[PDB]
Amino acid sequence: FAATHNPWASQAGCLSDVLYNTRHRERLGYNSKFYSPCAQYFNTEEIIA
Amino acid sequence: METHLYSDLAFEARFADDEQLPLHLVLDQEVLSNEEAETLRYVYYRNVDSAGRSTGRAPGGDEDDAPASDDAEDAVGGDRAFDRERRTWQRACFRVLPRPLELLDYLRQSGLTVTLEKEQRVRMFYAVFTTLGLRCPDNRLSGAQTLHLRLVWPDGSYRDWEFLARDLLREEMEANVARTDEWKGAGVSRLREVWDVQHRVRLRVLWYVNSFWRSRELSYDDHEVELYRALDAYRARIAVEYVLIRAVRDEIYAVLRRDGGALPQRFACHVSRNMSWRVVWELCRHALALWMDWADVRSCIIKALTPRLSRGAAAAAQRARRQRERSAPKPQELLFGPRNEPAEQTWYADVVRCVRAQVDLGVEVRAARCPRTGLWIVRDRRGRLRRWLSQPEVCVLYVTPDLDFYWVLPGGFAVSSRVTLHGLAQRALRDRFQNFEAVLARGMHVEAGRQEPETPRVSGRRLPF
Amino acid sequence: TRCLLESVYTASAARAALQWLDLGPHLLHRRLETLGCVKTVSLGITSL
Amino acid sequence: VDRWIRHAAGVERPQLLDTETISMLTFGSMSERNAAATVHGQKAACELI
Amino acid sequence: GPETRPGIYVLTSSIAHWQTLVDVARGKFARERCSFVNRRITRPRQIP
Amino acid sequence: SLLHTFWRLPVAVFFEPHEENVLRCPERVLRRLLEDAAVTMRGGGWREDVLMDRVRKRYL
Amino acid sequence: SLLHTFWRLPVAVFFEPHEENVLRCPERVLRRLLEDAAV
Repeated sequence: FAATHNPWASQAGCLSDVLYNTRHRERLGYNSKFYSPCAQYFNTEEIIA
Repeated sequence: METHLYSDLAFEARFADDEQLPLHLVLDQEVLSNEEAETLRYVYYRNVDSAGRSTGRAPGGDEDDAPASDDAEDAVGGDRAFDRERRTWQRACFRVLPRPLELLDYLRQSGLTVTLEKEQRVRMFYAVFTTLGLRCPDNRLSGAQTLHLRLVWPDGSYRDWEFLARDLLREEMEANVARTDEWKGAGVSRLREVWDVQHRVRLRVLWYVNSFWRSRELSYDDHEVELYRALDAYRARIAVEYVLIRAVRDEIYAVLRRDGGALPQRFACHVSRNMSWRVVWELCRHALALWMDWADVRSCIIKALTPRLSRGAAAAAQRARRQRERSAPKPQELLFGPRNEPAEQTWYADVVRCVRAQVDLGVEVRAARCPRTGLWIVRDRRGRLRRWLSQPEVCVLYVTPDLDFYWVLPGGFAVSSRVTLHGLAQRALRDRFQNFEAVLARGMHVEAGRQEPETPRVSGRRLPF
Repeated sequence: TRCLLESVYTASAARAALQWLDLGPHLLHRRLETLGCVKTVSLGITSL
Repeated sequence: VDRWIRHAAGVERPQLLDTETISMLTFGSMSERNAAATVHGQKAACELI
Repeated sequence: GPETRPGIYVLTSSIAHWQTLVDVARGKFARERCSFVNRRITRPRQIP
Repeated sequence: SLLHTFWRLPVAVFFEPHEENVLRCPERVLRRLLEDAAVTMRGGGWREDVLMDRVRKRYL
Repeated sequence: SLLHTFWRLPVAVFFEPHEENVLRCPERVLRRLLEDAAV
């Protein structure tokens, strides 16, 4: 019932939501064969879709 | 008759916070056309003081004594000048009776009573009724305070008339139940014509004897040095476009002096080896002198500068500079992001012809860059090609929305330069031809960017109902 | 039509092919070689 | 300073990825080779600030 | 001059013999060969 | 098969436009005929005195 | 007085009126226009 227990990894356009989110990892250049296990948590567009 | 009563009472109302007098006016066919008055949207006015050049700006001085200095992004002092010059223009009451009428007989058939010294005949075809306000700052009124007056049409086009205070009050200042029924009963004192400054427009002023302005005990004086300062203010407000034209002329002469005249080809028209060019050079000199003779505010560079002054040109200049200042594209944005994209230009032109001594001033031309070469090729606004670059008896000037420059002699050879407005201040360049944006009235939608229906068109042929 | 079908090939390898027609034209002749026509599909991740 | 960071962290340079391999890695491929021997198993972990 | 981006066509012609097809091709692509020789004159020491 | 007349194309040697095809100007004669016009059109005749002297003439 | 063109050898044209025409007054019309600009 707090606001956010990690304010550097939550907002739409923070460090991790441009680092691990694939919709903003696409504009940085990534090997698509790799598995980074934050991808299943930070795909917010996929989650809300 | 109707809007005179309302605006007279409303100027009785608002005298505490804005100190103007009710100056009722009528106009005729001697000023604006029947097609131009049938669809007339709304009238405007703002009076110029003797020492101050406006009312809406600061009372003592302004910031408008700085030149634009040929800037790129901020066109004329940014966009604060746009809202500033919009703030000083006031909207006035308005009505058009679009049918033939005799003014004395119309006011006699209506409720009022005319009491003239003599019943002359004013035969006019359509009467537009409006009231403007000459402002008394103190009780004293100045005989050099001039009153400007706009006529705004639905497309966005306007004409400009203005007139002093000597010709408004040349006689009527030297001759010194409800309110509506006594106003109807006593009524109008007399009628006289008033001229503009340049003696072009003859319109008529109506002096009502039941005006409350007669009960304010206004004082008046018309000095010579105040009239001379008004003469210099009007000198500047007329000399703005003409000093822009002289800046263009010595710009062309200096850029001919600079490289000597061995000028390249910038337009797509062929040439032949055999034809002499001494004749077309003498034609260039004669036609440039002819363009110096027939110079006018209705020209290419002024209409190229008219959409430059608004805020949309500032936003488009900022975004176009941000787009043209953009680095080499990276594959990361090419492969997943939104891709990027100025199809054909929108120029203006003056076409001057030496053999017939007829220049043609207001021309629109869509230019294009030819794909095979690096040359410019002009085209009409419909889509046909422009064949005046064939005629050896003509010349043509060009101007970009970037405000670049091309003076083109026959053969597609163009004297390239840039326009110079360093020598011009800000306030005349604003209040001469600031492009005005329409306000909401009858017939137009609420949100911008919509398809428009037909005009209201208060009509003289149909039954108006 | 180009801004019609540009908005329907939003993928990786399609825009990679468009970026792989970027180089010189004399070799752009040599890159393409016709494979023929196609009748049936299977509509998987790797359609056959 | 980039050669310093690559020397300090341990991982090497791209070894001059050409203009086609940039869009090839944007298409997605395998770059990290296997290690000498895996007694334990296939490694995986990640990171979040 | 600057750009080199091509055009793709499909020709459903009834002509069989190939030289009699390149005759019609040179008849109907005169702008393209004229642009080719314009590029050959305007940028020498290159290879189109 | 005699001397007949047909529609040949009108052959005319022309020049397609370029970026460095210059129209050279005679300096020492035509610029020195432009010199006196440039120095005589600076002083006076600004086209800012005619309508202003008319609106001052109606006043005085 | 005469100009300097790049392509030294002149070109035959299709003479499209769809393009711009090329300064097609002969020497008689040039001399006549010289007299008209004179008088």
